[PDB]
Amino acid sequence: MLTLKIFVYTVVTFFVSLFIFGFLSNDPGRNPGQ
Amino acid sequence: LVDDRLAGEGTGKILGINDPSLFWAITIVFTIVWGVFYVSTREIDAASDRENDDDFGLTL
Amino acid sequence: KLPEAYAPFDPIVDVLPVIPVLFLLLALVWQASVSFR
Amino acid sequence: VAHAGLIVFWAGAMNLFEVAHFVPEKPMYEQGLILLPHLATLGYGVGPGGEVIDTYPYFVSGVLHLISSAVLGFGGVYHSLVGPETLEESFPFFGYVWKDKNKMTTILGIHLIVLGLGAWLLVWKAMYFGGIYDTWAPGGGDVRIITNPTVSPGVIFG
Amino acid sequence: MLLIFQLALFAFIVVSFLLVVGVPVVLATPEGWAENKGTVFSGIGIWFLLVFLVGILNSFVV
Amino acid sequence: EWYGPNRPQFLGPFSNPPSYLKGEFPGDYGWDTAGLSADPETFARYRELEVIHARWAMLGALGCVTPELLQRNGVANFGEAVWFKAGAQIFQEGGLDYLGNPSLIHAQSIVAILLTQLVLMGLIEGYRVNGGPAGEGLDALYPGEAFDPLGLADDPDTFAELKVKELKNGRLAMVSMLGFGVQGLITRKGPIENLADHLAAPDATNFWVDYAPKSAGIGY
Amino acid sequence: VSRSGGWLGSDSQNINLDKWYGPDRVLYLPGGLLARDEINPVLNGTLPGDYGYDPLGLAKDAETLAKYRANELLHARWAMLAAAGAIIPEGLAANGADVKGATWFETGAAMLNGGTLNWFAVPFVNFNNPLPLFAVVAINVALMAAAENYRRTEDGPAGYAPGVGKFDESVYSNMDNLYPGGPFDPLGLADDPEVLAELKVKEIKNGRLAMVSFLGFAVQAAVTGEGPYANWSKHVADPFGYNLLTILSSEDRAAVL
Ligand code: CHL
Ligand code: CLA
Ligand code: CLA
Ligand SMILES: CCCCCCCCCCCCCCCCCC(=O)OC[C@H](CO[C@@H]1O[C@H](CO)[C@H](O)[C@H](O)[C@H]1O)OC(=O)CCCCCCCCCCCCCCCCC
Ligand SMILES: CC1=C(/C=C/C(C)=C/C=C/C(C)=C/C=C/C=C(C)/C=C/C=C(C)/C=C/C2=C(C)CCCC2(C)C)C(C)(C)CCC1
Ligand SMILES: CC/C=C\C/C=C\C/C=C\CCCCCCCC(=O)O
Repeated sequence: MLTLKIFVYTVVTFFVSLFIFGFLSNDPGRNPGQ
Repeated sequence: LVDDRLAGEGTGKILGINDPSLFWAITIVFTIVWGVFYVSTREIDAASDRENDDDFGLTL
Repeated sequence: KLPEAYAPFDPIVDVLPVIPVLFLLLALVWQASVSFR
Repeated sequence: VAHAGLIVFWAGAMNLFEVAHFVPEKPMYEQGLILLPHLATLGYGVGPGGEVIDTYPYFVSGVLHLISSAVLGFGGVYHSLVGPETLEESFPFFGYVWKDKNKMTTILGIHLIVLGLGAWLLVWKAMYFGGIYDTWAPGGGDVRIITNPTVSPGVIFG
Repeated sequence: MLLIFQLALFAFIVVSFLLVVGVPVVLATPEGWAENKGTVFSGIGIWFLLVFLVGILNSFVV
Repeated sequence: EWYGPNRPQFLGPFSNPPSYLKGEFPGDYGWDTAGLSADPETFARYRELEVIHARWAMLGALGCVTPELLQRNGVANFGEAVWFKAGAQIFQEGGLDYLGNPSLIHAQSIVAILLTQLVLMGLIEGYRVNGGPAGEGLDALYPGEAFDPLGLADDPDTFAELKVKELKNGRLAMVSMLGFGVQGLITRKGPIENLADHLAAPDATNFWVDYAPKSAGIGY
Repeated sequence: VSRSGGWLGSDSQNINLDKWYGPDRVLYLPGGLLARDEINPVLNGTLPGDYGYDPLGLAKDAETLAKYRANELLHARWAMLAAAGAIIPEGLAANGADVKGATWFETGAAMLNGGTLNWFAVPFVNFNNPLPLFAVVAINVALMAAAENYRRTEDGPAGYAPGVGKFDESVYSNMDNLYPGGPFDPLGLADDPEVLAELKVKEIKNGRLAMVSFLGFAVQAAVTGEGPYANWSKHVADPFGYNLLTILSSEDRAAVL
């Protein structure tokens, strides 16, 4: 059961870190504005 | 008892971490993603053809 | 209850809290009088 | 400023309305009061066991709030009607531009300092100015004085 | 002393009502704020004096 | 004297000053046997270090002898009169009271003392090395002006004489402070107590007889 | 080379005299409540501390303004000294020191029959001043009379002061009636016109604050009946339980409901 907890924690933190560091990567500049 | 269980419900642990293994998993994954993101920030900023001075950003 | 010295002014207290709603209505009335320019 | 005056006006008027409709033969929660229990938890006009003993502090709080609301409302009306329209040329200290990051950060810091002072003002009440109502006090709930607050990082982070 | 305190409170109420109805009218007229400043200043001073007097007199009636 | 080729030397009649010690600065007795001041820049830095150390040592020696003397004479009463135990009074129940009465300082926290000293001393030392309220372009070591209220050093010759006297007194203070430290370390007693014990029985109370035989294989 | 500088590093003085002198100086009312044309023409922003506050037309011309400024400066300095010496000994004695007649409105009564006034040379030694009442009054009267006669004469004897040095009876020539300087300024802080002007403004503001403070001291002594330090200590201990309104109520108030 602890192995499942470790695996789920790893997956969740991976996806949340992807979300955070993607929204930090100059997102308000990816628009078709002139 | 008859069986065994984690027995962590309703305890009040910080971030639910009852194990240094969980702490290490969180820290290692976060650090890996941050390190991959860190080196590309100079290239990503240069895609807007502007310098990251005090006037940078989306402003109105 | 209010102190004995403030008893005659009880009716004034009973109507105070509606004044903010009256203020919103007054803003609408002012806009109407200005003719919604 | 006018909106802040409106908020203070509602606070004072509602406190006066609730203090004028309060009977001592019923508990606070049985009479539809929501502002009076806030002052009771601060240790104002309450006794052992949770029985209301005095009422004058509630009246004082309401009157002070109402008069301060009058002052704030006058200030807001002045600044909205006949005050300067754009205070970036006559009052450079108070003037700002939405796109000037440094000025916005400075204003944010000033208001953070003000909020921290407010939190410390709350802290001083429970220590030196009579304390606050403690419902877990030995021998029934009563207005205690907090002498040993828990400032342990493990407790706060928990 | 009670009658004096009640008279002071009534005077405070009427002065507050006069200020509430008059200050926006004075401030919202063209070239009215720049001329009728003395009346508004005297009204504000009387308001403050009345509130201080009522606060002082409250200590004897309560 | 005190300057030029005819100044007194650090060995007496056996005089042999180095080539870079011409006798231009106060306290120049021609003692550089290690060649540590052959570089003029290092010489200037060493001069400033020596003067500052001298002044600090004079203040420290006076502050280490005063409260213990007052307490031993019975004039005053302190929580800890000994110089190497005065810092621990802040951990006592009554706090730190100046000269014993609770109406003078009544210090209670060590963090506040640390932070206030950090801020104040940093500001005043930055003033000293850069210039502040008391001046902007004065001398590095002898600024004068606001720090010489009652002018004692105005004639150039009296200025040099006072420089020499200050340096010699400060050097004596440095030696006394080193003695204080080492000699309270060995004996675990204050300087005044050591002086009284020696003056009681000079032959019996000393360093050699008292502690030297127990300096190898035996406890002190 | 300079005799003054900034307190916060290099190039950190930034003295702004246009805020306290000239046509752009700050007045006693904000710009939206009083135009600059309503100011008395005599108050043209030349003297330090000029806030343009003269409602009851008391500054007829330059001579009256100068006389009132001299009186105000003297009163402000005396108020500084009085406030300090009336607030400090009482707190010293209340914190645990041995001071007789600490309260300011009782020191005179302390030395009435045979009482003696101990002097605390903080923080070193508490003295046992043995001067009796008659000697004290004679010495104080003599010294104050001599000093004030010297002030109005615009001349003085010969002595020695730090900084200036040994001066004869001629240094008093060309000395200002209000800012004499010289022997009275040993540290030489009054050497830069900008620093001198800002110091004058600071002095006049602190003096006005001290005057208001001592008026409050006198009124508090008349009403409450104890020393100014006791009032402050009790109010800080209990803000809502010890103030003017609480003191005024001569009897306890029955509980409201
Ligand atoms: C907190 C801010 C603060 C700042 C920014 C400075 C800044 C400065 N100080 Mg100052 N000081 C400050 C506080 C204090 N100073 C001093 C006392 C001195 C002295 C005596 C001297 C300076 C000097 C200097 C300059 C160079 C020092 C350096 O290179 O570090 C060196 C870094 C070290 C960590 C020093 C290590 C200590 C040293 C090797 C010996 C220590 C010996 C033991 C304590 C044993 C003694 C016990 C015996 C006596 C019983 C520099 C401008 C020096 C200067 O340049 O003079 C021209 C100088 O000589 N300062 C004291 C008294 C304790 C201070 C606070 O209390
Ligand atoms: C909320 C913040 C706020 C801010 C940032 C400003 C900002 C400004 N005001 Mg306005 N004002 C306010 C509220 C505010 N005001 C209120 C509540 C009133 C009613 C009294 C006024 C009445 C007012 C007047 C009459 C004038 C201005 C003018 C100005 C300018 C300052 C110059 C000056 O002399 O004013 C100083 C104004 C003061 C009221 C005196 C100082 C009072 C001290 C600072 C108060 C100490 C109280 C403390 C902060 C506790 C408050 C309780 C809090 C928890 C609510 C500047 C643009 C002036 C300008 O020139 O406009 C053309 C001017 O004419 N204001
Ligand atoms: C407005 C003026 C003023 C007046 C009239 C008083 C009056 C008084 N004070 Mg207060 N005081 C004042 C301001 C004033 N004070 C200020 C500004 C402070 C410092 C913040 C104090 C601090 C203070 C203390 C600490 C004490 C008093 C006390 C008293 C009494 C004095 C008892 C005594 O023994 O003195 C004796 C005084 C002296 C012998 C005077 C010495 C002054 C020296 C000589 C300076 C002259 C300078 C000159 C250049 C020196 C050159 C010579 C050089 C070669 C050596 C008396 C009622 C005492 C008390 O018990 O009252 C309750 C006491 O304990 N006062
Ligand atoms: C605080 C920094 C924020 C930075 C930016 C964050 C961006 C977030 C992006 C979206 C992510 C959403 C999904 C998150 C999934 C992981 C969390 C999870 O499932 O935890 C689930 C775990 C459950 O942990 C359980 O614990 C038990 C013992 O207590 C047992 O051990 C269980 O086995 C264990 O699973 O809970 C936590 O980890 C606690 C999280 C506490 C978070 C406190 C945040 C404080 C600061 C913010 C305050 C405001 C928060 C919002 C409030 C209002 C909301 C309407
Ligand atoms: C600008 C504008 C606006 C707004 C405004 C506002 C928001 C205002 C406010 C205002 C205010 C906010 C005000 C206030 C006032 C107050 C007052 C005036 C008070 C008074 C009081 C009194 C008088 C009291 C009394 C008493 C006592 C003392 C005790 C007890 C009893 C009694 C209660 C009686 C609008 C929307 C219209 C729109 C347009 C623009
Ligand atoms: C090179 C040294 C520098 C910095 C390192 C400093 C501190 C490291 C401290 C802790 C690391 C492990 C953290 C464990 C968190 C708690 C885990 C648990 O609750 O089981």
